[PDB]
Amino acid sequence: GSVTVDQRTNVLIVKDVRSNTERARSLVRSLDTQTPQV
Amino acid sequence: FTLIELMIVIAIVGILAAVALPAYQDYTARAQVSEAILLAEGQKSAVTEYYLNHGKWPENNTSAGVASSPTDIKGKYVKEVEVKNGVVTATMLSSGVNNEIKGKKLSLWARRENGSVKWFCGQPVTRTDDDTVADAKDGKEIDTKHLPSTCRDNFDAK
Amino acid sequence: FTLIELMIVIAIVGILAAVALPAYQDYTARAQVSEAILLAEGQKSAVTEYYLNHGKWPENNTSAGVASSPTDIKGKYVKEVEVKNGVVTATMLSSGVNNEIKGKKLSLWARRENGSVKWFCGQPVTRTDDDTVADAKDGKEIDTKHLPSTCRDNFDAK
Amino acid sequence: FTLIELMIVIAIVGILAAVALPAYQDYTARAQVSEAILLAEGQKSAVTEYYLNHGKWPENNTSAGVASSPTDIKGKYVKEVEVKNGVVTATMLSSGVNNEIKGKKLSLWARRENGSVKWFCGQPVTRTDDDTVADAKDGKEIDTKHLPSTCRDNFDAK
Repeated sequence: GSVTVDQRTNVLIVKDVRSNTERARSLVRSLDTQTPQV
Repeated sequence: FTLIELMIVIAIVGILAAVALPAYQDYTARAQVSEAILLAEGQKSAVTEYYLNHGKWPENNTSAGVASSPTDIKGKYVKEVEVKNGVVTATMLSSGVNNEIKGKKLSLWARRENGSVKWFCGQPVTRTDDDTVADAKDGKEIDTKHLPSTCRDNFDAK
Repeated sequence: FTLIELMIVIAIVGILAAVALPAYQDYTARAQVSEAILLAEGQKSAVTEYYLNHGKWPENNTSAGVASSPTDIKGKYVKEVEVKNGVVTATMLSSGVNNEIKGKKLSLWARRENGSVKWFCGQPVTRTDDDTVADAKDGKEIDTKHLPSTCRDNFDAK
Repeated sequence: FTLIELMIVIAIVGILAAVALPAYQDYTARAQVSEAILLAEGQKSAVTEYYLNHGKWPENNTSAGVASSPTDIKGKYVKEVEVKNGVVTATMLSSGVNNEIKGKKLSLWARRENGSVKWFCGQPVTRTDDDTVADAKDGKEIDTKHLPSTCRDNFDAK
């Protein structure tokens, strides 16, 4: 528990406990970060 | 009153298949990855030569002198093989593979030995400088369990 | 008055064998075909080399540099293996096999990749030109159900 | 006056076990032999290589490069496996086996195909010359009924 919702404007949204939010953010940003090196 | 030998033996072969299911399913995946590795290799030649002859890693397939098109170096389970600055990455197709390994990939990269180079094999990596690469951390790496003992190399292996 | 446990349990093992009969009979045939495939392969080497060295597919076994006699490349379920213009066909014996697969065969053929070739495995095919084959449609072809997932290639597979 | 349903059904299960006794007893033995065969094989590799590399059959286990001690290649039903001039014989233990197959054995031997060899599996044999073996007629051979369909080879099989 926890979930992720994909909005049309390519934003992720998470509900959860802070601890599962934190994990999901760290992974989303970490994978975003190899994508910024264009 | 009687017939349980037919009922149990049809139900032991049923559960035998369920126990033989995960064994054939990783033996299977582990087999489909062993090829991504063979498709990745044999392209070491081009890359090695390019490096030793010029002292710079081949930027892409064409530079390395291989099917200018990544998709032209595909296979049954391999959707392709791209050379990116001497690093050769192999992608797993989406059809005909396990389930937790498709669209997933590995990399082969080398290091200047000075007069020659040494090759490594492991989870996807990116090249930073002519003698340094790093984890292409992104989530599409083939899981350690599916990789041979000969392809467990880390980004900083020397 | 009594004895039905012995009568039913002898008749459940009897019907258990009847249910286990078709399973062992295609597992069995599927096993005898997996070998026709192994006997067909390993002859890819000769054929590949002949093609890459000369640019023409080996006309027959002798050309490919293999047992000049098709019948000399037989097995337990394999009555032979003939190379016909680079296409290697394996015939199923008549004794020691399933029942709907004997005297039946498959083919392995390759395609110029330009600098190398790629191999296919499937139902009998004939070579038309150096880069085109067709269904050796004979009704002598081993039925799709008996062929591995790795040997479902069509005459026009690329 | 009454109770015969309990008496007959306890006596039909008793006779059912007596009918199921010989079926489980050859299925069983036939199972213990199928392993002597697996232990014998996998040692074909050593023997094949030794022959192809030198043109002479390995005289004994050590020559073939395997547990220098026959007894070191034993199993549950297998008391050992000895290589004697390329011929690999498997002996059935004395404890844990059928009754008419213990201390009994089979052999695997090969024949020069010229450039390769072909393997046979059957009742014990002795090697005469580099391309000829003969029945190790002596009375300790595993009975034909206990041997798979794939291991019915005769001393002169080609």
